[PDB]
Amino acid sequence: APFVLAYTDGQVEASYSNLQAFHRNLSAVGLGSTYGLTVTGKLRQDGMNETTQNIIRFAKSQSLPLYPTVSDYNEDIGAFDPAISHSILNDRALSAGTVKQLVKLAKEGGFAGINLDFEKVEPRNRAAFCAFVKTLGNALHASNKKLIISIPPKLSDTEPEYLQGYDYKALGAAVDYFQVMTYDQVGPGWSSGGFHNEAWPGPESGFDWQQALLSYAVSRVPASKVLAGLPTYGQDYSIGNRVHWSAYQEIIAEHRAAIHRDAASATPYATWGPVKSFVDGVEWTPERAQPVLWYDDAASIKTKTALVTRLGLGGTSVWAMGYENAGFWAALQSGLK
Ligand SMILES: [Cl-]
Ligand code: NI
Ligand code: NI
Ligand code: NI
Repeated sequence: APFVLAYTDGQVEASYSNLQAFHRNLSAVGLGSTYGLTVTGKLRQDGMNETTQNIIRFAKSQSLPLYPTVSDYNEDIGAFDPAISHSILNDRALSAGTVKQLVKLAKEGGFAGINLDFEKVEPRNRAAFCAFVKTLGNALHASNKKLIISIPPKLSDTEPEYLQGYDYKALGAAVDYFQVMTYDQVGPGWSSGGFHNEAWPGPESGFDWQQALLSYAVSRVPASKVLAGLPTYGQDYSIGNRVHWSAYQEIIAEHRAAIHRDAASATPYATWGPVKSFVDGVEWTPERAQPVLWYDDAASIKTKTALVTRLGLGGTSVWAMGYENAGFWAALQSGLK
């Protein structure tokens, strides 16, 4: 049976109300936008609020496994920060203290384990990250807890260079699940991995891109540990901002948009005027705004989720519960069947 992991965005109230409705779809909940580690090696839960407290209580009531998702997101600046991993990984005391805090959290909180979400590990810290994750996985396992790691997806053992701080083989060996963050392929200002002719606007999570990234993942990590990733958000290029799955058809209806679809990415988009394209590294600006929403629908979610079966993956993962509706989960299940 596929392992289906939903990350709740604790900063949106709908994460809790959605869980109440959609919990049966899930194998586990990753508690998102809540927990982080600091440059000083402190575990924080400064994102904690009543929404997430309610999610925790509800999941426990349903015997649904919970994983705090502990990130290198710096709340002072609202961004993922390489300074956090650079500090913790290279200091013996900070590394050890981080591990103990994480085990304490999992034990005292009655959680199934920890989802490590360090997104800004640099290539200079590759060996140090392997050492840390090995220690963390061992410590959690010794306390009868599990470890999931979230991974910014790379193309190969060598590409891109900036992601070579992540040793897929070693990290895969240390964890229970290897969650591949197959989203944010293209957005206002960027286009990743050499796909989509390095143009934006484009897909949040293209099929061709996912297939390449997941094919690489299973070549280094046992496929049964690998989780695909799906976004429940898209990009409105007229305003340069993310929009939620629940709002896609509202945006389309407001603009009387014309629905279209891209073959290579198997991703729908809706336009309400002529669209010009830019390239990776050319920033979105109001002057460069385009009348197009790149989104997903039942057909695209079904097609993308078929990769779980095709590649023999252990399951899939969703960022985030709180942005979606019943139709998203119906489409996901239709692709797992
Ligand atoms: Cl290694
Ligand atoms: Ni609009
Ligand atoms: Ni066309
Ligand atoms: Ni919303």
